[PDB]
Amino acid sequence: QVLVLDGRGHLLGRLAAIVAKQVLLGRKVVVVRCEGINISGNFYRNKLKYLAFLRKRMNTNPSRGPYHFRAPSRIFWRTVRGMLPHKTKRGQAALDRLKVFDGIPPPYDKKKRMVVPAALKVVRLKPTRKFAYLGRLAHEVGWKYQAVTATLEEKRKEKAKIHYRKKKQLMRLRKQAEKNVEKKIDRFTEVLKTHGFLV
Amino acid sequence: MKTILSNQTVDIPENVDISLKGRTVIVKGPRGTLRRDFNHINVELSLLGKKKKRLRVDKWWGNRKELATVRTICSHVQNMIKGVTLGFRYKMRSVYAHFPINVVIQENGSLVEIRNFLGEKYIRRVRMRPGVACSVSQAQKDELVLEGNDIELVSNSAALIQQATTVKNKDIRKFLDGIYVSEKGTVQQA
Amino acid sequence: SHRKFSAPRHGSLGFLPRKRSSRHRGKVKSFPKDDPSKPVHLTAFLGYKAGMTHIVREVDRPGSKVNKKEVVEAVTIVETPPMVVVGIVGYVETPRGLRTFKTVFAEHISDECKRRFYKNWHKSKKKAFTKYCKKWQDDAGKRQLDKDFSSMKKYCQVIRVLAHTQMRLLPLRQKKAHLMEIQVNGGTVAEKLDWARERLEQQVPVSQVFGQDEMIDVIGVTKGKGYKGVTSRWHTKKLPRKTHRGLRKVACIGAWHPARVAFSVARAGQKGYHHRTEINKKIYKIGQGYLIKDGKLIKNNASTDYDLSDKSINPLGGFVHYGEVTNDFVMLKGCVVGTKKRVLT
RNA sequence: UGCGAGUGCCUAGUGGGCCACUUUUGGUAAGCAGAACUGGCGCUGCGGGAUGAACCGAACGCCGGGUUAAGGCGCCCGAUG
RNA sequence: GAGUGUGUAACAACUCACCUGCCGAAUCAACUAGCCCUGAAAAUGGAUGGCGCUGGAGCGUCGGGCCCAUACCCGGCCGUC
RNA sequence: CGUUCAUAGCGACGUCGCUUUUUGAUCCUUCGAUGUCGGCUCUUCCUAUCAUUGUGAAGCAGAAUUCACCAAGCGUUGGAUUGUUCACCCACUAAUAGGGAACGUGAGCUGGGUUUAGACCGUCGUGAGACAGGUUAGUUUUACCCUACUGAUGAUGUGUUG
RNA sequence: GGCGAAGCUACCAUCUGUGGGAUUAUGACUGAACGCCUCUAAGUCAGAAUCCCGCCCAGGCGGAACGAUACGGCAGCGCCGGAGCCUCGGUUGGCCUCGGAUAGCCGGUCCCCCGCGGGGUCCGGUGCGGAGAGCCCUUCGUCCCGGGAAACGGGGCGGCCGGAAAGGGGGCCGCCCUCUCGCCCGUCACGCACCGCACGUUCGUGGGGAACCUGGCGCUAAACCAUUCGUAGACGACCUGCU
Repeated sequence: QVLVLDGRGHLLGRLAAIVAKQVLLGRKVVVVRCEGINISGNFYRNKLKYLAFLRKRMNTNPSRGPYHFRAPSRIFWRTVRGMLPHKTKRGQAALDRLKVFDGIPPPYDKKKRMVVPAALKVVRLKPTRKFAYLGRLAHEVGWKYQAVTATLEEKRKEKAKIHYRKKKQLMRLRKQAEKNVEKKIDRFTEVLKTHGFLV
Repeated sequence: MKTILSNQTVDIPENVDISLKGRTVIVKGPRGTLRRDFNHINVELSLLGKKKKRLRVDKWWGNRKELATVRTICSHVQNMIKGVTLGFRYKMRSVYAHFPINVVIQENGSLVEIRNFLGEKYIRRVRMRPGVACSVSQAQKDELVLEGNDIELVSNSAALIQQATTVKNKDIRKFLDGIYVSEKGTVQQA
Repeated sequence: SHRKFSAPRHGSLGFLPRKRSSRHRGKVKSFPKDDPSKPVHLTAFLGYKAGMTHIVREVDRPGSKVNKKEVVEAVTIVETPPMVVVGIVGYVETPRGLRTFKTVFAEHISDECKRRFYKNWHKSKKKAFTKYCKKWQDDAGKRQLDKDFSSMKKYCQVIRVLAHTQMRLLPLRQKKAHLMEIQVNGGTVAEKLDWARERLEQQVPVSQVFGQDEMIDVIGVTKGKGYKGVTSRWHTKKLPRKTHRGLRKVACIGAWHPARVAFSVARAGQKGYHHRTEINKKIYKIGQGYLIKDGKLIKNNASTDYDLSDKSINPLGGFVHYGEVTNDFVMLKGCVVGTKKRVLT
């Protein structure tokens, strides 16, 4: 009942357009691997859009001024905040339904990650255009923790390799099963394929 | 205009054995192997002809920004063929007016220090690119020699030691000093 | 309109929170960067500002006008008693920060170290660590921590050691010891921790930490000066004598369209008692404390190879407002931050 | 082609206006000053132009259903998900 | 070429325009219209409304479908004529 | 023009634009009052960059000096005179660049001259008086209210404290 | 009027003041467009008082680890193993995981070669059917018999492992005990058949507080005020000591 959305390969505002509308309908979505969202245009463009955002501070007291978040999770959390009516009570309860994380939490390491085809780079952006990752852009603004995240994501990536290898090991045993049992399940297979299964 | 097709054959010699993992083309032979990924060009790479006699590249429905990327695909490929068959030899002549430029290599050719350039007390430690070998020539008093297989790595190291010997806040037209490219050649001429 | 004559800013723009420090002990905000090449050693240490004195020494720097001539030089005497290691702690790097993993305390904890965990030692029943210390002599408790030590060697990245000073060897009136974690820099995590496993409930002198002519940093708290005016908190220009509302205040604050007084505008407030990290302090002499073989060794405290005297570093009548130094000491070039008897890191 | 017409008494308030398509005077120009026709604000709410005198649509007793004008239909925000 | 350059007191000499030796399909020149860039510099931090958007959520020409105002139709009620 | 050479540096006769740090034009806000000049002190911002960082071009041999670019991070002084904004001079310096923030800044200061009431001189008017002609002396009120800021207690949750 | 302890104080005495990343301006490499050439179009290098981070200061209606957790003359707590009774709200099955490409993937045996992993080759799909246009469970129930499946399976207490970025009611060995009931086809009946009328049906021993219950195990304080200190200080606050 809770969506887990993989952030790699998604546009910034296109994924936020899907997420923010789904949040307001009362359905919790978890956006994960937020270093993987990429932004259209060349890299040197998107740097100055967000570096000029760093210049947006109140002259008299920057401490209460705009909070320039540096982690790619909170950058994506910032762009959903502007697309939601956070000044009202409905908007504030909506942000509690949105959980946005960098890397892969061990809460969601064994959860299947959804992919939105309406926000992917390959389907939305032309192949000849340029794109800029948010993870690389955040580090050059001041996000320190890309080396810690890369070592942990590499550890998470190889940990899923044994599980997938065990999934293939069980799948060949799944496939081996109907090749010695088909002589006694041949009264149960055709009723599936005369209704459109296993074809 | 979106042209329907733009084609060019790449004739390779028999002594070069090449392969390709999709767009990542691997060129190997006598002097070693060369790997260069050909992604982000959005063109296909078809290796046709038995015993691998030619390479063919096409582009479908493109405009003039990626018609110009068709020929740079072949041009990078021939430099990989040329760098494996005959290599790349860029002789690096040094030009000085009064103070001779003393150049000597340290490990094999990797570290090159430049001293007595315009009488400067500051030595200039310049590292070469990986896979690029540097040496001093013979039968002539001062000329540097750069060896390698990749055209981009060898020539960038030549530009590194060319831009290291630059004159500051002087008349460049009079102070014709520094180390400059002399000839662009190969290890053997076949 | 524009300012007529340009002038530099009064006061630093890097030290705006001029509040009284929430802590009294100097805190290491940034430990030195790790490298698995050198052997394991300490990185930080706790001292106490005793006093100051002169050093007449020979400066042999080339190219100077003071070449092969002597100078006098102000230094600061810091009495530095040896530590007692009473525990270790492990840290693991996270995407949200650098979170601690597990804390392992020693079995025998000194009563001076136990004074830190109590706000009122007289009315307390001294029940701290009464049941934790029962997890050592039993085989089940020892096996329960044996896997805990191995858990650190697999998951932790930065290993810091918990050490405290001794108030029994000081002329200080207080008896509550000061705790600080000290990062251990060395090779891999496994043998780095095993060095700290062997050095539990031990004595750590200063020579294990620092040596001759080391080039170190000082961390401490500024001497508090109370609520001071803006002419002393920021050293602004005094107004002339003809002023009616006073002459020790900033005259013009800001403009009419909102320059609604900024953080960068100098105001009156708290001056002193600010945490400061002042770096590049050269050690001249690591001292050796009082020790007796048959007779009292006052001889070898302030004696050099040219003085050949029996004087100690304690002056006639002792150090002012501190006491008399009995333990080994570190002498730091120049003045350091903090007043007398101040806990210095 | 459409509309029921004519006529007599008293009579308040008003007599500082402004804006806009077009024509146009002085001024380099002006959210400047001064003219003609028509329509608006003044006196008027409503949908839209994010906000709002005069812009577009449209003028108002209290409601339900349906349908639109001008605007719009990635989210805020109803609608091309 | 009764000659474009280099050097002689002028010669001597070399080279260019031009033609031949090899290669095989479109090329050149001047205008003109769109999008984009330069020209293009102000003081609190700053505004297609914001977020953001580049097989557009940017521009032009359009085709369906969809949203509602006190606007229109139908119906209920009040009041005036 | 620049020894010949338009464009190194310039650039007439023409022509296109930016700015509100000048004076103008208008009267849209305020006459049941928004304290009207300067100087002192202090904070911040802009680049149309004086110098420093990095560069390109010179009628750049070196030095010294001009033109152009990213670039406001850091600096841009002590004084004689004048109330001066301005202005001129002396010395140092890398330079002594230009400005904005209700022509920054009077419940921050001064009151120097504008701009009250007393006077003197010159002109005008018969006169009372007038002169954006000059000189002299001429009360600068209140924060303890809200916000902003400086510091100082605290509060929210972690069952309680360290 | 001299001199002057301590404490404050002066660039009027003294000490200290930092390392990387990306690139702007620019200079370039390869190289088309335009079979020639070019810093540019794809790509690549160097590149600074610039920007950002590191250094230093504060530490969030932000978390973490650890210690002690009220024996007294009562009491009161913590962990584990029965019914009623207030409040709070949504809720109406779970999907237990590769990475990554988009002018390209999936899964195999591996005759072959290196250290179960990798490469080459070979084989079937590639609008995906080793399909989230998808996967698993499916609940009306019980009583007899027969048929298909099982005999190695369901269920009922201890040892051994894998998990730390904010940590999983996961796997293996049996047993002293109970089955051919569990699920797939067919006979056989029964269950308030509440006579058409709606919030039915779960995660729900759900979170919080009050007191009753039965039994077991383990517990013994801390903070603040007052006083002192003076490294601190307007007052609060901070550092200390006190059988």
